Amino acid sequence: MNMDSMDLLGIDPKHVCINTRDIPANAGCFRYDNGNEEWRCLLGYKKNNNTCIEDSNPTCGNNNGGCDPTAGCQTAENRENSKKIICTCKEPTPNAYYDGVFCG
Repeated sequence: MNMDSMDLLGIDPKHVCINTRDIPANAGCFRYDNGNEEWRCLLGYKKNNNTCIEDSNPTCGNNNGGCDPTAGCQTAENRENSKKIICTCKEPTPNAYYDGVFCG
C-alpha cells in the first residue's frame, strides 16, 4: 500500500526485509516489488561459500565492497582506524542504512 521511500523514514518495519535464510548474516536483503532481489554484504566481509565472513585480508571484501552499486568502495591502510575499507556514502543524506551500505 506504499512505494519505495528510504529518504529518512524511521517508521515501523513496514518496508523491512523478511527474515531470510538465503542471505547470510551481516548482509542486507532487498526484495523489490518487481521480484528483483539484491543482497549487499557489509564492509570487511568476504564472499565465502555464499556466506559473509569477516576477512583479515579484505581487498574491498566484495566487488563493490558490498556497498550499493552506486556507492564507492575505497581501500586504505592509514585509515584502518575507521576500518580497512572506507565506503563512499551517497549524496547529502544523513540517514545511513544497513551499516552505511546505503545512504538515504
